[PDB]
Amino acid sequence: EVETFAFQAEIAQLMSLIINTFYSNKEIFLRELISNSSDALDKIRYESLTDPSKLDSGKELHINLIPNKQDRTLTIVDTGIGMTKADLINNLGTIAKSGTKAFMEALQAGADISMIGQFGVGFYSAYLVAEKVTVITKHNDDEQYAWESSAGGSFTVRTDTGEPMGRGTKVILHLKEDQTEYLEERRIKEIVKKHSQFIGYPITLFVEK
Ligand SMILES: COc1nccc2cc[nH]c12
Repeated sequence: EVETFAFQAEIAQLMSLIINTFYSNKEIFLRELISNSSDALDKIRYESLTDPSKLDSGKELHINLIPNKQDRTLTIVDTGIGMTKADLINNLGTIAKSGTKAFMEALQAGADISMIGQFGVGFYSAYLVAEKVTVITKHNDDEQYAWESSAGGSFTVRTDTGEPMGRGTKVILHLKEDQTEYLEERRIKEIVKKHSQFIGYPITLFVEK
């Protein structure tokens, strides 16, 4: 049972700009997603300071990067607070309408796409490198859900019957054919070292057979 939703017009416009603007510095997508994971981990850590049972769904707070060259996917897994179904539908827990407004004014005034995270809509930089993004998420207060979009104005949400997660979010980037450098170990290592050196959670880059 799959529900299909239209993006708000402003978010569709943000996505189209990310997909269609010529902009070579695409590697910042990974910095933005790791930053989102770190923010999510901070939230469950803060809740656990007064309620340790918030971590009954998993005590480890970490970020895993999982490339898969056979599936042509890069997956960013974190064990942060996760998202409810309502959060997924409401632009993955962002204030993306007002963030898009500010971002596009900043671009017109001289900013570049790499500054997207300053406007709270860094998730959508995934579409720099991905033709399709799948987000699997589990929040303590809701069931496990899968969000998916290939842009084009719509996204789907469904209950996820697959691999249970415990708690957190998994962002699965189905990479564009010409963006497979981001499955290479040395390239991912370089980006993490350049842009994510002060992320306060272990980031484990998985290797492939
Ligand atoms: C569809 O179900 C599943 N697919 C893959 C992995 C796992 C682990 C538990 N369930 C799984």
